[PDB]
Amino acid sequence: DIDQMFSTLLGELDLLLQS
Amino acid sequence: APGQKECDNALRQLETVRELLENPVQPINDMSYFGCLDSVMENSKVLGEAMTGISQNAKNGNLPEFGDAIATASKALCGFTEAAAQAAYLVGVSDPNSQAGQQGLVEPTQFARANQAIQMACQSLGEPGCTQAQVLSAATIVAKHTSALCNSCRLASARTANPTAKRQFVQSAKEVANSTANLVKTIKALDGDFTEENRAQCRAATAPLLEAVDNLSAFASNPEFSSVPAQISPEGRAAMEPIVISAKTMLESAGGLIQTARALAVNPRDPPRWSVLAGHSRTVSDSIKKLITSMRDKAP
Repeated sequence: DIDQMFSTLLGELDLLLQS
Repeated sequence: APGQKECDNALRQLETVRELLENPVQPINDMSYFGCLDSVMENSKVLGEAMTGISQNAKNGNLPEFGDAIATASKALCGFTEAAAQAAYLVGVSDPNSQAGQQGLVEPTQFARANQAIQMACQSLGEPGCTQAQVLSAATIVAKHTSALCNSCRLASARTANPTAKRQFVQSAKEVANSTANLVKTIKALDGDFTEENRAQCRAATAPLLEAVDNLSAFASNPEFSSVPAQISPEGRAAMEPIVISAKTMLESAGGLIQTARALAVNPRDPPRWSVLAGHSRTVSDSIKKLITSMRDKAP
């Protein structure tokens, strides 16, 4: 899936956005 | 033929890992000395089992189990070498006349490669004859390196006790992460849309990312954040030497073990190669025993 794929690639990016 | 590629790959992996023993005067991982001793002990168990798997499966022509044992040995030998090289560094730097130095906030080589890869991907997705698929493949390269850059920024932020640098590493990473999201949005937006305006539009969305990447590269290049190498005294180098020699001997014999096994796998009717195999295997074990004893006796 096009969303699942980029999610797998973006790694632990959320730990920064939330930060 | 089957099994030989596993052996060839293992020999290539050994040749690479052996560079860690050439000048082990800087840390190569975050393992403590007891982390190193634990890793050496675990890998000794794994390698012992793998060396028996190599001989028994070559003898019996179980070539898939043989290949797994070669691969398992290789991984355990690389783990051993990483632990030995780190342990040697820690022994050397503990000498009273050694100067320990400091860890840099960001490993510089992979940092530069990540920035370049993002810049090259942004350029690739902008080339005029580039297909829509190449836009998407370039986006995956941006996502990969954006995640690595953000991780390295979070680590750098953790490593520094300077509140201004702490905050700035996070903010710079944030600018990179949000620019990638805007670029990905514009790529996702392209649906049945392969017109010059969208080619220009993808190009347009690369600008904030390239600027954020450049701004982070400029910030991270402050000499204040750079590593300062350790200085290992002559006596520290002497103290490290028994660990280094034993690790080098383990790899020399392990390479011979794998080369011998590669031949026996194809033809196990070879009494001379069976003795050579047992000789390399016992010398591997002797070297590991000497290394563990050296790690304990030379312990800081």
